[PDB]
Amino acid sequence: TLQDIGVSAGINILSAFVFFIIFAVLRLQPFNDRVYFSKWYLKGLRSSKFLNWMPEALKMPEPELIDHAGLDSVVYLRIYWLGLKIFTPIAVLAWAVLVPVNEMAKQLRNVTSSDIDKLSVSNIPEYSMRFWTHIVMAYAFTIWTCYVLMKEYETIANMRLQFVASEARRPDQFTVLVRNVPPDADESVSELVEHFFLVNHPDHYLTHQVVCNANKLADLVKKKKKLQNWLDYYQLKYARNNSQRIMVKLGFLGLWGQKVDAIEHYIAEIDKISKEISKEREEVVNDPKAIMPAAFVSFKTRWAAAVCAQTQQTRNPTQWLTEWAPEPRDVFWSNLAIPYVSLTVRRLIMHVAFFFLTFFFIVPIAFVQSLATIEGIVKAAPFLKFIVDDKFMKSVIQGFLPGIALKLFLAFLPSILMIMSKFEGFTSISSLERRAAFRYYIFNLVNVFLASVIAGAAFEQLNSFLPKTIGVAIPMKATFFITYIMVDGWAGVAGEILMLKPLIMFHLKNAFLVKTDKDREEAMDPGSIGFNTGEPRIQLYFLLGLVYAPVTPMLLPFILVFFALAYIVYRHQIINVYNQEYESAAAFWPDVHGRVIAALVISQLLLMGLLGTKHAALAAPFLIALPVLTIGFHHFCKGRYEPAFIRYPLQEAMMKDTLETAREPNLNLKGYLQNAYVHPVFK
Amino acid sequence: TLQDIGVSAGINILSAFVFFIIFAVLRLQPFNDRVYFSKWYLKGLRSSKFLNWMPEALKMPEPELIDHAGLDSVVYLRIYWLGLKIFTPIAVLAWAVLVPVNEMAKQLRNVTSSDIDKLSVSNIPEYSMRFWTHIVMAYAFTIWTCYVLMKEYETIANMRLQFVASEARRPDQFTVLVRNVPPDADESVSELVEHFFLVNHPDHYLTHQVVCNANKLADLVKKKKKLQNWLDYYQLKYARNNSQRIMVKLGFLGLWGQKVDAIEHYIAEIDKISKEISKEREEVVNDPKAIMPAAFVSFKTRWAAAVCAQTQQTRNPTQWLTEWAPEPRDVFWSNLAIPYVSLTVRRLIMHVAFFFLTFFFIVPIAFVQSLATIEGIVKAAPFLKFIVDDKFMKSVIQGFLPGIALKLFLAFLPSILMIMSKFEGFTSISSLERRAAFRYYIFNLVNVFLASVIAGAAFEQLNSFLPKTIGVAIPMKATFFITYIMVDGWAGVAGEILMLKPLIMFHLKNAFLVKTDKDREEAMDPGSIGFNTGEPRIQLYFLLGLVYAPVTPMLLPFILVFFALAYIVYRHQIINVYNQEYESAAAFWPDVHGRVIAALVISQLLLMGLLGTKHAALAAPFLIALPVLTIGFHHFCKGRYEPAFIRYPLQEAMMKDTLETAREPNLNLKGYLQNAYVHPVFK
Repeated sequence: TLQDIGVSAGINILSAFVFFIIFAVLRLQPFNDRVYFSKWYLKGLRSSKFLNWMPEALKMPEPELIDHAGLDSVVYLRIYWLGLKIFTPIAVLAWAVLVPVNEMAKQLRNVTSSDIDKLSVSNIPEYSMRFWTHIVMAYAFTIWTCYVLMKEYETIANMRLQFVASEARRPDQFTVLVRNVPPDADESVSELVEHFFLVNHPDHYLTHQVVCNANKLADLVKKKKKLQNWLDYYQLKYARNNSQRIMVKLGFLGLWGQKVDAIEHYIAEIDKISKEISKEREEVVNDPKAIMPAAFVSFKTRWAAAVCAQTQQTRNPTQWLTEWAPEPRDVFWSNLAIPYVSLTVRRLIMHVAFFFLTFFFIVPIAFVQSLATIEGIVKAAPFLKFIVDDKFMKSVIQGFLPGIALKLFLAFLPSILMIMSKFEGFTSISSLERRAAFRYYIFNLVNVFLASVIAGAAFEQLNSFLPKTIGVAIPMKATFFITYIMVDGWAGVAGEILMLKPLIMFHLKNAFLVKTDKDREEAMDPGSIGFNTGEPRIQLYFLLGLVYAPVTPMLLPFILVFFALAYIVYRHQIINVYNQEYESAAAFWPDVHGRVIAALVISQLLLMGLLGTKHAALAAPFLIALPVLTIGFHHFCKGRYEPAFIRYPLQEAMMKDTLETAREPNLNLKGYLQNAYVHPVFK
Repeated sequence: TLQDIGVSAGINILSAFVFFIIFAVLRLQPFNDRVYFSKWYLKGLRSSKFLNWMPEALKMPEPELIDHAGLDSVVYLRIYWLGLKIFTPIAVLAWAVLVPVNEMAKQLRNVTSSDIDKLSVSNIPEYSMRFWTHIVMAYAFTIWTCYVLMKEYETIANMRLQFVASEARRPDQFTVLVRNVPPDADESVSELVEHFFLVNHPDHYLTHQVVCNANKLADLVKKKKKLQNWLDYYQLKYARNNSQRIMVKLGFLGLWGQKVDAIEHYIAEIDKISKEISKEREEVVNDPKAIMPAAFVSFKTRWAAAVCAQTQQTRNPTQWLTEWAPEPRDVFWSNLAIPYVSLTVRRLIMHVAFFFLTFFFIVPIAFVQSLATIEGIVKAAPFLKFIVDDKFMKSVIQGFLPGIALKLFLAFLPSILMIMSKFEGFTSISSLERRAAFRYYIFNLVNVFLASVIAGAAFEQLNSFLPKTIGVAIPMKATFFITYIMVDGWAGVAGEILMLKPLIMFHLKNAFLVKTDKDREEAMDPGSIGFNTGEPRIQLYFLLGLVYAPVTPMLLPFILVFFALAYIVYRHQIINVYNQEYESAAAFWPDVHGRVIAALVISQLLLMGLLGTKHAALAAPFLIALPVLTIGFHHFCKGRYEPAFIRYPLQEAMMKDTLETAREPNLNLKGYLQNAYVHPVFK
């Protein structure tokens, strides 16, 4: 139904262009320049007609951006350049051979009920030349994709090695985290670690740092910060207009409280919380059982740090488990209070919760796939019946409401998955987001692709009135995919550049919360690159574009548009907003390699599930080779490069430390490290 | 056909008992005591009515045997104790529930042609109670096997840790082998390694040793040794009887040579070969291009050695590849002349050769499975037709000729697989034999189990005249398995204890080759434990016993007999012969864990392939769980214990080195190590 595609594309191009215009209007205004130019303030480079920025973004080269935002963001954006590198030959050759097989003569808005139309290129049985060409194309597609990811993986590896070589000092290039300290009745954990490492690591141990469990104190200090926010807001309200409210601590859910002045209320409760903070501080600093069986341990050289990170320590591999340590900003200090014993319990519980969610969630996807000619209830006929209601507005609905509905029902999902990986326990934001991304990708591949296509094949003609079924169900699913890629591709990228919610929160806090200056830096909140959201969306688009690559080229151009548009929009954003919260130098890239490989193999399997419907069609002896070839090449690249992403060589550590000690022969490493990792709460 | 089993078992018990008798006769004779008591001569514990040894062997405890032969042999024998630990409950419960389902009422010599007999427990369709009991039994079988291998794997791990802790000094507890030295135009390989390690490993590098390529010199020195053997034999012939032969260097393939005296011949050719050895020695010691890009590198502590072994060195993981080093006796000095570039070429070529062999080899297995009522050609009727020829001798043939034929056609196969893994290139006898064992197990599982069962299902009634097929073909295959387990179980173990070929070679060399004393140690050749042969046979028996465990318990007792018999025979042998050629402290045990797991999962899959023939029989929701549970538990144990077998912890190295330096504060490590690893040819 090409007209549905047309009207949806038109309305979305319009909405995107409107969004770009409003962005120009709000950006050119300097009185809110802070939010649209968060960076250059955090970097300290500034203080205090519309498409003009599109050429502006594509000016700053790669190395300067790397120095600017960090290699993380650069590679995360390079993902899009990758995908375009895969797909542009995909688009050209798919549209160049698949369609001229003989829009000229393809599906052209057809349905399976055409049991009498009997159009030319319609079904399986023999189609020798057609099927062989399809196979040859699938083969060459996979060949090209393999070449591309091999080259890209090599480049990312070289980039990461060069970066960490030239990277300056960080207090986590020595420190290593050791898990599972076996308890002893007499010796405290700290001195256990001291003895172990003094005797086990000679000439290289420098100092350790016991991990505490102040999660209760962290909770109460967050409570204090919240209460101070409330005090400041209410005080600004009183200053602006002299009046005291009787809200019982909530206003909305506030009971029949008096709060005649409410200033004495807040000052007294703030004092109470502060003094209880004092008692909590003293008791946590005076409690051995608060000590946890882990402690950050700092070395004297990168060499020793790497060596102790990459090798086991004690006979029992569940005992004294050692691993690289993140930045003091990076480590999630609320998950070092979970003993390693209950980790697997938590992990399996979260697997259970994830399965229940990915199963409860087919109900919304089916409710979305109800996008068919079925309309509202009969009792509201005057409500849902108008002059025509079935001419063009129906194309608008079929091309618009599905996309917006699905994108609305994938709204809280990253929040839920972040909660899942958080209470799972990982202690490092980098790994938290990588895990949540993996989970969200699994969620997408299960629910919002396979569940949708199966449900669609189910609704019309009722599973064909009780392989050959999907062999006529795939195309209209390509249609729904075009609709959704529109809505949560181009319009979504527009919303990304607009930055609405941070803007409005910024203005609200300036109006009500901010009382003076120097809180602007506190007030301004550049967010983050949001890897957990950006990564799975693009991986889904890889999945969908490859699986439809030889079946229907009509999908590809929309993919290519989205890739270029997001590339440019995110380059601008990274340059000007979205500071890197942590710094994991190209950590996740093997995840990309794997997930793209997985989408590739799924593509080949589904192409099998279509083509092989004719038994003994002489197709299986080729189509089964491709999944194996993909997996074999994936192991080739895994073992050929992934080292640089998974584990740090030693000659590099030696070279880096030689150069550092040449430049700075008078660095007090011990003083620099001892106060690191103490705790955010502990000053 | 129970009578075939009976006659085969009877003749094999007789032949085994005869073999034990001849063994007693030859052992009690002291004039050949050397060969049947090879050890206690190599260990230097001795110089210069029949079942009496069976209690004698089961006296010496485990630790003393470990100190005697080595932990390798102890665990290799403990394999059998393992298997009995699995199977005894398997036998008891299989025979206790499977048969009393209701020999009393089971297959009892039936064929699929009984389309009118229509016996009770015969086919699939519903058999609710029977099939559910079969399922429950498969479940409990797998549970028990999992418990057993978990406990056994734990014990082997504890044993290996304790052993290497108490193990005394060996010149390969420091040395590490480094592969792929990147060539440089000016610097030689040795000094490249010197610079790299002095700068990269400080305070711990001790010395290296360049790997040479004297494989040509090794070949010519083996030629010299062979020629000296020929000289000694011919000289003893002349001394015994004064006569000179005219054999032209081969005798059999000897041409019309003169050899009027042939003593001047051999002395002159020996001199020529010796002087050419001299020139070869000088040119190899004076040739840079003979140097290979690898060199044995020795450290000062176990700590440093382990650290440099378990961590990558240079950016390129194909460059300077480092790995643990074996003993000077252990390393296969003929495969250090193969550059790492051509290794993968060789590996793939050997995969090709292995596939062609495992495919050409179905022809002999089918020729064996021709064991049916088909007899010799018609033209030889007086030759193959006798008074009866079809009463009892046919049972003898059907229970005897298959076993002997198959065991004869698996004769050269370990030799071929050793050649395969040798010219593949591995440099370490330990890994050579482990790889050859893996290959031989693959060969068995492909050809001599699956090919045999499929061919058998194919011959009778011609694939049932063009699942349900094997569902009546499995039993007679259990019959053929009983026959073969007989022949190459019990009789094979008898032959193992008899030690015929080393005996006869020993007597021949004493008679003809030996000229004096002090060559007895040279003359005596205890062979080796022959892991490459013993391991796959027992793994095959695991495969077969587990796959038939709930289908036909009648197989199990023969397995149990073989296990106990080989346990005792090999305990005796290990005690008294079969010195350990190398010493890999429980290296291969994870291979055992994996291969038994593989047999277990294959068992569960075949039980599926039988039981599920009734579609929707409510069996699949359980039978698919078992393979996954097995694989999951296998990863549980892998990650929970395999460390101790795959990679050496560090606290252990530190403790060992502390204790050594406490005991021997005056050990010249450098002098002790520098001359190690030089080459066997180089003194």
